[PDB]
Amino acid sequence: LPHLPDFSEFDLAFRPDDASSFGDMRSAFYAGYEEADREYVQIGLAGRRLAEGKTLVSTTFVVPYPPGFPVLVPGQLVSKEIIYFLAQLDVKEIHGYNPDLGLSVFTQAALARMEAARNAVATVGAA
Amino acid sequence: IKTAMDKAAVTWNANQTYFVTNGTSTANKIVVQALTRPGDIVLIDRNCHKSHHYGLVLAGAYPMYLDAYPLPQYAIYGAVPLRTIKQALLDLEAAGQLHRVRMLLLTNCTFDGVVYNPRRVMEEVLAIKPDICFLWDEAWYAFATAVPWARQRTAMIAAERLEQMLSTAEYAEEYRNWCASMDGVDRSEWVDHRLLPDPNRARVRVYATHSTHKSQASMIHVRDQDFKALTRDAFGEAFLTHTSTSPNQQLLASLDLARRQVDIEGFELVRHVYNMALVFRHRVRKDRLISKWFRILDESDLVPDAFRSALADWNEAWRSDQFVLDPTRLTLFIGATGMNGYDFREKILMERFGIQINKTSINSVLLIFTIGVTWSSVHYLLDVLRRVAIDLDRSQKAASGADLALHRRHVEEITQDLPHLPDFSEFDLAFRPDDASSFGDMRSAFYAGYEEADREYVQIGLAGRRLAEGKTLVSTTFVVPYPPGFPVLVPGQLVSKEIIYFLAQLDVKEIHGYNPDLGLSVFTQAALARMEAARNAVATVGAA
Repeated sequence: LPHLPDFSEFDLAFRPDDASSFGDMRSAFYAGYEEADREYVQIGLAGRRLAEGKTLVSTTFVVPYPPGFPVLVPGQLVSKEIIYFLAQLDVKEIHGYNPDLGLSVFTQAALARMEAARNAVATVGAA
Repeated sequence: IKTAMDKAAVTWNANQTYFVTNGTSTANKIVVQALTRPGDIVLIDRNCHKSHHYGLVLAGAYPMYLDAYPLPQYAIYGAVPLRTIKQALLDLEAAGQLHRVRMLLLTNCTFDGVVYNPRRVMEEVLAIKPDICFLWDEAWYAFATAVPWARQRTAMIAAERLEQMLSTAEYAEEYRNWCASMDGVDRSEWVDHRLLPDPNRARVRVYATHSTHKSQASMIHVRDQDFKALTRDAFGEAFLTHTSTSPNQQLLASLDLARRQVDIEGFELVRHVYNMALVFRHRVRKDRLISKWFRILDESDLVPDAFRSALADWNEAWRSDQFVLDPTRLTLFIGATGMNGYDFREKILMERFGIQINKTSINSVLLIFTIGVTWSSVHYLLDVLRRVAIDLDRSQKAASGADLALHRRHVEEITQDLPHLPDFSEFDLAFRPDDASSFGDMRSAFYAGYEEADREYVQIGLAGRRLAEGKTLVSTTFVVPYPPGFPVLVPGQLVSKEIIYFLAQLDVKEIHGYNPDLGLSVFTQAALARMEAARNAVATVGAA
């Protein structure tokens, strides 16, 4: 039995405090509305893309219905266990996800820009 | 099921119609969330349903409050004139904030009855912002789709016609001539000039909300060029946010009975009720006895000439004129009788048939001719008015000089001089992102009022004293007097002497966020100074 998908920390671009593990789900929710900041990556290549070293940050609430609880939330660092669980599970009721187009993920340029802005804001606020 | 939903879309001439089975406010908030993002400014008529204000607060939108032209004689708000919308859209352009605006969010038929012209307002706004969006609150106008002479004033039909027009090479030539005609005219003068959309850039986007039982299931009609591109996923997420599930078969399964009900028999009853309304207006207008005291206000009263311009004349005015008046929302005026509208409702009429009475102004009562109005209702209303007329005539004939003087002062006290209506005052500087424009942060002011240390309660007399003493009175919550059920004070809105005067003379049945016996929620001086200092520091930090 593959291990269950334990929650993976919020991506560093969406965490007000880098030390702590609480994210900013509102900004991740709205930042995903954009069309130039969102990308679709097929499940079959998510593991390969992770291997290369990219940071796959989801943009939508992935909520497999029968369990009833969100596997992924906006700004969640998609982890390999979550990839495997989503690939295995094939229940037709999955809100916020589809297996034909891909898994919504912030584009690397968008994540870089957002994290740069977050770092600047944190540096300025502390000063 | 999907095919049935398509049939419903055909019935309402929309592209996709979504049913919200949790009231109309839920659908309003759904659309507001789907369209607006944080920051994105949204124009809005201040009289709109308070559900829209709460939706804006939830979505963090920066609302620009458009005000309607007053009617001091009858103490009501008519509508926002297109010139005002253009003036606002251009006043933003000076400060550079015009890119931000995303929703005009006008109501389609105000509470009193005035009807907008969707096609013209969309045409004249898409010239300035060819990618704006429109949410038409059709709560009070859902029925008015069966009658052809009012069909063309609905959001969906106007949007479809606007869509077809832009794609016609004839309109291409017309636009080219129009633009060639106004070369060399300053953009700021576009307020005093008819405008046209750009055929290539403009993308019509229209969203409407219809109550299912009015022609608590609600509806959402969508006709958007970029639905599948820029709003599909966001619309689904908002639907999930404010409803158990995203659009599914179960929501659709309910529709088929409603679609049959409306497409087979519903429209006939709407036409019938419109005939009853027209007949009733004529009977009051023509009758020798009723017309002595009772006058039903029509276009010439509620619509000032400045906004004005047989069967052909009637249809042309309803197709091209700016403001018309819906027959089925009667505004009976009783200033001559000398009795308050509240007194009239309490003693004489109230409700005794399919007719309802929604609000009762100082010297009038708004009578709604709903779908349950039959000939008997017209007969009953005419007889009640006739009996009141004969009693008043007899009393006047038997009245002495003192009694006649008392009656004259009764009419004077509620017909000649009335308190000036309060307009939106301003947003407080600490709740205005950029001081150049006049939109404010309604979400920051919303939650900033939760803090008990910052908030305080002030009495009406103390409020007047403070204003005379130069102390800003900023509200902390939605104050919603409920004659029409729309807010008077919104979070952060600066309180003005007009607001206090209006609030100081209210006996309305229901008020939210108001405790007359305790005070009024207002930000403390220190809290406002702190917030303004923080905003100024935030603005200055960008220049560091």
